[PDB]
Amino acid sequence: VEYRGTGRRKNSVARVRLVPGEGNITVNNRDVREYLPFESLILDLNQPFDVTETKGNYDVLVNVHGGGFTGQAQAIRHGIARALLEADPEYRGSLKRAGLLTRDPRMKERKKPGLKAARRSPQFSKR
Amino acid sequence: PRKGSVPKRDVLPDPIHNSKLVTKLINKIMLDGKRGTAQRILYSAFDLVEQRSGRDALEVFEEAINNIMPVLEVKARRVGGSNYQVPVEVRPERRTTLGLRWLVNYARLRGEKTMEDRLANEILDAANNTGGAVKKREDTHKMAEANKAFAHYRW
Amino acid sequence: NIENGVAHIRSTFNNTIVTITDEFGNALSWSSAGALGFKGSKKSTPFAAQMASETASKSAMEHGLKTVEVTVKGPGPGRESAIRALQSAGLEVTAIRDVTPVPHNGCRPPKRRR
Amino acid sequence: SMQEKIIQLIQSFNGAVIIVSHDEIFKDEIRDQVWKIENCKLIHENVSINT
Repeated sequence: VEYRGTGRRKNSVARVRLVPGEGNITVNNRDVREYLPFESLILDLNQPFDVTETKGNYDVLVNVHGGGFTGQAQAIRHGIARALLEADPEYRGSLKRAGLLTRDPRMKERKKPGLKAARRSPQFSKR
Repeated sequence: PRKGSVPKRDVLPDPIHNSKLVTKLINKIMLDGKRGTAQRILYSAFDLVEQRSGRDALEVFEEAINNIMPVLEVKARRVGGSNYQVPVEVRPERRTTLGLRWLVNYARLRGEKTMEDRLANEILDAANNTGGAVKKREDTHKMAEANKAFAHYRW
Repeated sequence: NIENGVAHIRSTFNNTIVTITDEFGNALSWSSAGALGFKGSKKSTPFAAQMASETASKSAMEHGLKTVEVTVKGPGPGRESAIRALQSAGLEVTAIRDVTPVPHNGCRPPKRRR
Repeated sequence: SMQEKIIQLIQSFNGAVIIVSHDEIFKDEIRDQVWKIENCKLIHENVSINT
């Protein structure tokens, strides 16, 4: 009786598994407050849980891969919310008004030649 | 820019104090791209100050950014032999950008040791209309007074 | 003491001047932009003509004049702000006039500037 | 005559000075920082609480 969903963000891939239960989130054999180092990321990756108003009803059970702490603490939140339009798909009016079913396409940019970065030119002196 | 206008970026509240005037104060504190070592300095100066003064942590900080909100300010034109500084009125969302950097760069200009308490001695002095940050809505408030003459050159 | 004078606004392109008299041209008190210590290009402008027109009235306010019938003279950037300074400070204008000197073709005027 | 020959000296000194003085026309054009002793404590000129 567990729901399913993959969400991505920025070269992190995280597979999330909503269950029936009480508030608790385990990620890769660890409690996410050992996983995540800021209290900034554990407030909004349960953004789905305060938009639908099911604050504590689920144990979370994530599996993560890639990235770093923001992109994994944020590929998750796209799992919690793409496993909850799979339980009651008629939740979907309001979890999509908070802007939560966007994948968020903003990736890291090519480096261009004769520039020192993507968008950083070398220092110009004319004489 | 010429073609029009754009949005800004809208930041979600703090975990703890539940305002967006403390997420936009870490972005003034953060530097080089390090939100780790900016959230020591901002939760260790709500409780390095919360001892000193016996009311809440967020009403002695939010009165520490409302003595600093400059209400007037000067902008420039030319004449052809002079270049006059006009005084214009300040929007309701630019007074919140300046109060929050007139408070955080008037903290690296202070003679305490660790910037837990520079930011801590500057939110408690600035709460009493005094010191550094809050003369500078007074530097910036005679210049809109001296120049009260050139107001008709406005836009 | 005195009641009912007239205000003699006199604005030029540098410097306005307001002088309040009785109705017999008797010079109750005067004042003007450069007296307040305004330097050039400020001396000229509409702010200063509304200082100057109210450091006057309030110092002949004090003779109990309260009704004035203004007469205006000059070209002036700061003419008309000096009549909301006046009527501001409690004086109750009666009715105004633009008495400026106009030759019915008299003497010859200076060159013009290149 | 000697109050001018040492007002130029204090101004042509390229260091720091702490001046205690009671004459107004010497400490009027050199006012950079002005502390003060009101009750038992020193104050500054960055206290725009007065006016």
